[PDB]
Formats: sequence, structure tokens, C-alpha cells
Amino acid sequence: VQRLTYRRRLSYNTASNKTRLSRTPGNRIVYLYTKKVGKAPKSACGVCPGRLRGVRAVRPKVLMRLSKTKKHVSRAYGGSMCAKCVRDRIKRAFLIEEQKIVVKVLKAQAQSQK
Amino acid sequence: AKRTKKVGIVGKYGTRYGASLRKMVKKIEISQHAKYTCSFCGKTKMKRRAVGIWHCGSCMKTVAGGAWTYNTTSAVTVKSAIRRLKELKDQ
Amino acid sequence: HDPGRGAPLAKVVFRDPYRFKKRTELFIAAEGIHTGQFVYCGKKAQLNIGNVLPVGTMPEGTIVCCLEEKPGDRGKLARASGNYATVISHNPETKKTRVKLPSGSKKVISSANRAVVGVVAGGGRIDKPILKAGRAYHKYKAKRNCW
Amino acid sequence: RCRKNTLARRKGRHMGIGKRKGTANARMPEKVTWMRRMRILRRLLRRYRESKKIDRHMYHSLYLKVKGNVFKNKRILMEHIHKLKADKARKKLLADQAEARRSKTKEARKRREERLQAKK
Amino acid sequence: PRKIEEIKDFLLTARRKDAKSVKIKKNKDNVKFKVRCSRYLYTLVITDKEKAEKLKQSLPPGLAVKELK
RNA sequence: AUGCCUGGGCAGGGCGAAGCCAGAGGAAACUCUGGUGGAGGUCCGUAGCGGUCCUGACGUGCAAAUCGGUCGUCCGACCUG
RNA sequence: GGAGAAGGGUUCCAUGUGAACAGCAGUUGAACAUGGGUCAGUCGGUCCUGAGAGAUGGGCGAGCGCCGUUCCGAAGGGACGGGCGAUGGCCUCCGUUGCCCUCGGCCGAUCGAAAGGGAGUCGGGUUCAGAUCCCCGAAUCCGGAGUGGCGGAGAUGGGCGCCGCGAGGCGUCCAGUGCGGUAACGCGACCGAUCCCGGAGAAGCCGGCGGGAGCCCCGGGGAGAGUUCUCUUUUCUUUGUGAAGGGCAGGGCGCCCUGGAAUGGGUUCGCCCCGAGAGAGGGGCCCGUGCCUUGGAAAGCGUCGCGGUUCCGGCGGCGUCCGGUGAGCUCUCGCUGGCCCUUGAAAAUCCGGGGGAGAGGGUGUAAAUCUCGCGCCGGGCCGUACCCAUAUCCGCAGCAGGUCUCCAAGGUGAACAGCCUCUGGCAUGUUGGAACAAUGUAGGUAAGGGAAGUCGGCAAGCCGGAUCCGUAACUUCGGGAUAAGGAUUGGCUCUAAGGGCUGGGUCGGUCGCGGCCGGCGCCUAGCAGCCGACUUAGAACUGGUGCGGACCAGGGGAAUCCGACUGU
Ligand SMILES: [Zn+2]
Ligand SMILES: [Zn+2]
Repeated sequence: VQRLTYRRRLSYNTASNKTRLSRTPGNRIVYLYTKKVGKAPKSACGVCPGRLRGVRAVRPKVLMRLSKTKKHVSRAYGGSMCAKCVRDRIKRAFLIEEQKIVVKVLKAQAQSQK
Repeated sequence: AKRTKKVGIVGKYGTRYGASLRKMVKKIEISQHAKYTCSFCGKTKMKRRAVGIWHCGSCMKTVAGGAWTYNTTSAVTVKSAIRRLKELKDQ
Repeated sequence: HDPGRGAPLAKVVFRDPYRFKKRTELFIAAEGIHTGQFVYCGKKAQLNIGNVLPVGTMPEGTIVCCLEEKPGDRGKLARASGNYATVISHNPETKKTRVKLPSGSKKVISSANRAVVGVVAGGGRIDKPILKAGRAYHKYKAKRNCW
Repeated sequence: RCRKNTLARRKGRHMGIGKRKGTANARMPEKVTWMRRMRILRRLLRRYRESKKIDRHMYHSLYLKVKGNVFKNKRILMEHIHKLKADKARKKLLADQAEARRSKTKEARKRREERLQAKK
Repeated sequence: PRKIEEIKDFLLTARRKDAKSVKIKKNKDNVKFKVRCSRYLYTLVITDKEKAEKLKQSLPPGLAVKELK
């Protein structure tokens, strides 16, 4: 059985020193240092536990190399907020504006009566 | 009483800490670990996240309540008194 | 949850009416305060739980928390875990009020300073016995080397 | 030598009381045995339900009984399912016969009422 | 490296100014043409043998088409 | 010696608490039986940590405090850079 | 055994010597004398901040200095747009600086981690000694790109009036910062500022389950091989593919659409979910470290044979294959839970979103491309050898002491226990020979008694694993408890039980054994075939009553005093 050593000078098994096994054309198992697992952006609402879809879960400095379409989705608040909370915001804004209009009309009617 | 007679949750402590202390603890230990009914969704999802803070699994609503109970009798009394004073003041 | 503090804190977002910005504040959460709740602060604020208003406006017998011992110190009195101060009587002349503190002392305070309506969230914390050296060790490790 | 010893073990040998140093749970975990049995029984129940062998309510009742470990293996569960199916078939046959008799009686009474109304 | 599905695309890639030695490897029904560029080594796999023989004569400028053996 | 920050580590087994499932009894309150569950500043025990006894060995020693057997603990008031 | 961190600093390699050291010796050495050796955009420092340290302002102090890091500060010398002035370069066009107008929160200069965060290199070959660094082959990250080096997106639409049989051409009005899907969302791009919001960075411990990989196992094919006095289709070694892209398995979703469910249903090892939309269908997204493909068989390895006195990094034939498995060990990913009077880090940096301040050419072109595919240039400075420990570190030394980590084969076995073996390592640890006296140190054995020895059962000894029975006093009802006390344990030959995958749509008609349609059987008590990991119980036979046969491996009971306990 082929026992293998670290290929760098960081002997301590830390977060930055994580490795995986890989077989080479030389027919010997070696260590490959794997990158950290990136996470997709979370919704700006702060209420939905799930993370946003349609965007690659990669490191922020790799987001710079990623293209624009991979970093968002074609929608209002796309890639920053979930569709459920987006439509909730839309309907809430519409309803609050309608209620404000109704209150303004009632206040004008009260002023006219008085 | 299927397995334990009069310990239940405090059976993990074993013979240690004293019978009276374990009996006194039992109420708080059950209350803080019991899931309450969220009065926003109606589901039994209110779980004590930490000291004095409870979280709803479904509503994702976080409520600042008691340390071991969702609502304390002192909180209920002060809420009722504040409501009464508000009504008296506003008329 | 604030380490080393029994009472939980609440982050509240206001909008500063001078610049296009959203201010954030760390209030002491009164019992019953929940997320997605509107809190109103000021002389004209309504008398509801989770609303900081001057003690002069509120009527007698009002239970408050995070009381300001002096006008403008942002709240110092009755803010530990579940403690509360009681507004006993108001004196319109000289702009002074009487407050019963959780220790039982009756203090004369200014009517200008504000207070948050309701008791502090997290009462009954001391009822549960510690039951261990370890629980006390973990409690004091987050506060200071005094256990 | 190890291959021959393993073949002897497979035939059943060197596994007596005097060659067992660990407890029964250590040698074969009861939790894993329960996992295997539950998975087998639930797979059988789901296969029957999807093959239309049992109805939804009977499937749910058998699932609850399996969780309560009424059945110690797959054969006894299969036999219990067969007994339940035979009982259901007998009860359905009797109910259908009674319903047919009642429908015939009601139809005859309705025809008699129609005849009486026509006669006036 | 990048694999090319079209012989016309392979010819366009090989016709680049920065293009260089294009080697031919006869792999016993898996014959390939590998053209080296500045960034990628573009490979084209031809199943047919007569088609590869015909493509051998399609090099415009007299490149380094020397085969691999 | 202690406080803080940032990292690493701790085989295999016994006891089987909350919670849940099924069966039986009851008029109810609910109670018994068989399972699932793996909690514990829980027990045996390895690595690790420490040093009870033989007042063993040595005692101008391997060593200005070491070695052998037997030892306490080993999921938390744990050990450590 | 193979590699590191701190520490040492030439101890690393080759040659030569045996003056001195290696408590004997030495042709030997880490000794001595000569010469050689550390090759980086990708491995780390360098950057950021944590606990913390420490200037300016201010205060104190006889004074060296101290207090303090936002506190008794006129604390940003920065930026877009506009205006003025000037030089420079085909003063066309651009850049530069000077002034003016304008805009602007930050939060303390600075230091602080070779284990925290931190973009991006892998495979083969190679030296006496260095090689993710050198050679070859494949990549990738950042910065620059004025004139912009190319293609491609903003892109070449409609209307009206004419000519032309027709395709088509001319004149004029225009729109044109993209498109598709109900939806989740997708397509190679797809203008955009001051400003604002958000995300990643960025998170505890423990348990369970599932996916993937490395290793181990078994049934075979090959190649090389030990035994063959008898048997053994024999036992032993090998039997592969990188980073970076494309596609597909395989996982997860608290994502969407049709629909509305009690006769409650779905579902896990456990949980859990549902009229705030469950089952059932159709879709969508993330990781895809795994399989196929470019890389890539050219190279590597196992064999057979040659060229070459010698140098020679050579030349060639073949193989590098087909399957199943497991609470199996390790690593990683993903769900799910339990615990906290513990809630389990900051900053550098990057990205997304709300807005349209502003730009564009006007009908063939342009401003822009958070740049879509290519093409060009550069990446500076420091460490890179070795030891990393019964001889390269610290203990006065080649000292039985101490010193932070990674890799973890087979058998027995619960086991990372002890014992034996494979890869790898070594000469038994500052010396050898000859006898086996007394004292000793470390192991054992002893007829009969069994603590009568001794201050004291000091020491030794007894029991010890597993399976099946049984288990008292007391009690805080949790325990005591493996209480106490009993039986079995080997070998060989059998029996029973605990499972997966596939298969009937058979008859007729029709089309090319395969496909479609119709009524049939609808196994709805399931049968037939094929595979596979271990167990549990029982039965007989048998060995000189021996069987947890080595190893591992609890002595119990009745009480008193003290301390609750765990811990120190
Ligand atoms: Zn949301
Ligand atoms: Zn709720």
C-alpha cells in the first residue's frame, strides 16, 4: 500500500491544507489540494433559509473571473433576492400605495366636509 | 412511566445533583425543550433558539420572550396593564 | 444573543431624515418583541410594548425598561435580564418624575429622558439551578475571570 | 490459509461460544439489523402499493405496524397481507350481495309505487 | 485542450497566423490531428482513414505537419 | 501561574434518559408489554494527560528527580502548538 | 518506515587521511582536508485583521519620558463633471499639470499569524547531492492593451413613393442600450456615474444516515515467478491516467407549473411535512472531487529480443483486461437532529441588486462592452540542501529525559488492545570471549497447612472475554450491578432462519427477433430464473474433561469515619 506525504510545507491539517487522493498516469496515488467549497449568495430578504438559484456557488474572487450571466438571473432583483419575496414586495408596494391613495381621498373628503 | 417513575427528563443526571434540585430543574428542562404553537402560523414550531429568544421553524419569526418559557406571566400582566393604560389615555 | 448577557438584543433599522441612509441600532429586546415589527420612538409615539418615549408623556403606573437616568445617555436603568422600572407619579412643574427601580429605590428623574415600554425579555433566568461546575464555568468564561 | 479459514467460516465453523470475544451487539449491531429489516419491509410495502396489491389505507396501517415491529420478517408480513386480503374479499362479497338485495327490493318497491300512481 | 467536431473549423483554426506545428497521430482507427496554438492545443479526431489522408494535403503554407511515430 | 486570540486531537465496548411506534386493559384518568432513540461534567478501556502503591530498580544513576509492574482520567472544570 | 513546523546552519553530496574525538576497535562516521550543492507569477513570506502593541493631537511630568488610541483636534491634499489658463506631441486629437467651481462621513498613522482569510500548476523525465522551482508537454491568475490587433453582440427592421416580369435597386419618415420560457429560469456578450442595500469572505461541539473516492476482499483473464520426494487449473508481484474544458451518471433543493386531500395521507434508522397546498405527473437550479472525451499513449509500468569493446537517457514485438461485494478502515460532500445561564471572530478583497445623473449615431454608422471567442507583453524581492530524533533540537554528551503534526497493509481478534506476517528500517542500542560460585536485579515453580509472618494481606496469587439463568440490604427510585452465585466454550459433518435483480401485456392484425393497436390472463394467495455479505439457533459424531487452551482480560461480601459527586 502506497503511503503518501504532503507536497507542501504546511504539515498541520488545517482548512487551507485540505487534500484529496488522485491517481496519475505514473500509476501512483498523490495529493491534490482542493479549493474551498463556495456557497451561493443568500437572499437579501433575510427570512428565507434557502440560498439563491441560477448562480454558481464559487469563491468571491472567482466571481470576478465568472461571466455576468453566471452571477445573476434575468429578473428584477435578480441574483440578489428570491422571486417569492420579490413578488411579495411588488404586491405589498402596490397595496400600500393604494391604501395611501384611499387615505388621502378620505382626508380630502373630511376637509371638504369640514 | 413506561421506563422511569418520577424523573423522566432529569434521568440523564443520574444519582448526582440531588433529588430536590433535579425535581426543581425538571419543570424548566421540559418547558425550554418543548415546542410551542406559533401564533403567526398555527404550527408547533416555536423552538427556543437561545436564552430568551424563540424561533419559528416555518414562519421564520424570532420572538423575544422568557428564558425557559415562550410567554411569562409577568409579561402577560405587563402587556395587559400597558394596554389598559393606553386605552385609558387615548379614550 | 449577546454573549455574557442574559437579555437578548434586537437590531432595529431606522432611516435617517438627513441623508439617504439606513441607520441600525442595537436595542435591548423587550419581552414580546418579534421580527418584522414596527417600533416608534419619540414624544408622539404610542404607548405600546417596544416603543421608547419620554417618561413624562406616559401615564402613572407605566412599566418601562432601559430607562435613561439622565437625558441623552441612551438608557442605563433596569436593563439586565427581566428587570423593569415603574413610573410612580409625574410633577409637571420643574419637569420631574418619580421612578421605582428594581432594587426598590424611588429616584427622582427628569421628564425629558426616554424609556422603553415593557419588561426585558428573558425573565426567570435565575430560577434554573446551575447543577454543575461546568455550567458556571461556561457562564463566567464569556464574562470575565471571576468564577 | 486465510482463504481456507474464511471458507470454513462461510460453511459455519470456528464461530462457537468459545471463539467470540465481543458482545452480540458489538459483533452485529441491533441498530443495523433494525435498519435492514425496516428497509426490507418498507420496500416490500411500497412495491405492493405501486403494484396495486394493497390500497392506500391498508398500506398505511401496515407501515405503522412495521414501525411497531409487529412482523419479524418479510414472510410473516406477506402472510398477514394475504390474510387481510382474503378477509377484505369475503367482506366485500357479502357487502355486494347485501347491496344487490337492497337495490332489488328498492327497485321493486319503486316500480310498485309507479304502478299504483298510474292506476290511480 | 479543445476538441473540434468540424473539419472546416479545424482548417480555420490551423489557418491562424499564430498557428504552428500540426502533428498527425495514426491511432489505429482513431487518427487525430493536433494543431498547437498560443493558448490551446486543438485536436480533431477522424474516424475514416481516406478522409485523414485527404486532409493531410490541406495544409496551406508548408507547416511542420511531420507525423508522430 | 493565569486571562485572551488563532489552529490541531481524543479506538473499541456497557448502562439505555427525553421523544416516537405497535399491542393489551379501562367507562374515564390513564396504566402495563414489546420495540425505536442515543442524552449523560455516565462506567470498562487505547492514544493522550497525570503520577497511588511496590516506600521496587538506580541512588559518584540513563537522568542535578529517570525506568518496570501495578495505577486515576480519557466528550468535558479535557490535552496541546 | 516515508515527509514536515520550531530549533541547528553546512551537520547534505563525492573524494582522500587515520594526527586528535566516536569511554574497545575500525579500512567506518554527523572527525579532519579538499572540492560541489538550495533555480518559483502558481509552494510560502510579501497583503488583511484578531487578542494586543504603539505615534500625531491633548494631558501629566524636575527630567529621561509617561498617560490614551478617539480621548480638551482646522484630522479627507482625494474624486467625477464644468469653466479658465499652458506646454507637449501630424498644437485635428489626446495626455499632463496650474487655478476656480463642484462632490465626499467614517474612525484613526503604523505594526501584529511562514497552522486564521488570501486569484492562480499539474503529468512525465532528470542530479553523486536541488528540483509542484530545471527540461518536455499541457494550463491557469493578475496587471497593461493609447493608436485599440481581429471576429462577434448594440445589427442592419417596418412604412410610404418610384424603377424593374421576377430576385432586386433608389429617395423619404421613423423605431432600434438584445432575445426566449406561464413559471422556477435560460441564451457567448447584451451602456452606465455620485449614491444606497445585500451577499461571499465568515465560523461551536456531538450523534445518525446517505453519495463519492483511496485501501482491503472475492470470482476470473494475461505477463513474470517460489514449490512440485505427494498433491495443488499453484501461491507471490503487477494489471493506469493529471490540472484545465465539454457531456452524462449520482446526490441535494426551505425552486416552479396542473390539481386540491379525512377513509387522513406521504415518509425516516430516528425525525418530519401537508388547505400558509400533502401524495401523483411535467419541469428548473447547485455540486458533480465520479464515468466518456481533448489532453492521451507519443509518455509511464510489467515482460520478450537486439544495436553499442566503450559513450550511449536507443530501437522494437505484446499486455496494461472482465465482473460482485461488504455496520469493512481513512478522507470528502450532503441532509437530519441533540446541548448551552457556552451561541461559537474580525478585516483585506470580490460580486450582485434599486436608480437613471450622463453618451451615442442618426438609417449606416457610432458610444459601450461587470469582454463573448481569440491575438500581444510583463509579473519584481526573500526562504528553498539536510536532521526533525534511542546520533544533526534542548538538557555540559552520540544522555533510557523533553519537543507540535500528515500518510496508517494482511491474519487472529469488539477494536487504532496484545501477538504473528507484507512494503520499508536495523544490527540489539559507549565493547567482545570463557565458565554459570556466593550476594543481587527481573521472571517463575513448589508436597501439607492457608495470613499462624508483618504495624498493616506489603508483595504475589485468586476472578477475568463472550453466551445462557440469576441477582439482596439500602436508596435521592436514577442506581447499587459485570452485585453475589451457577452452566457452556475445541474440532468436524449437517439442518433451519434472516435477501436483492430480471421475467407474464402470451392471441390476432400490421410495420422493420424488434416496434404499434384491439379484446384478452390481469401472478393483485405469487411463481420461474440468476446472483450475493455475514451472522443466530439447533442436531449428531469425536478427541486421555480439553477447549475466552497463546494474547487481551474485574477478586468479592459485611461495616465504621471523612469528603456529596466530576475536577484541581
Ligand atoms: Zn425571501
Ligand atoms: Zn409560525
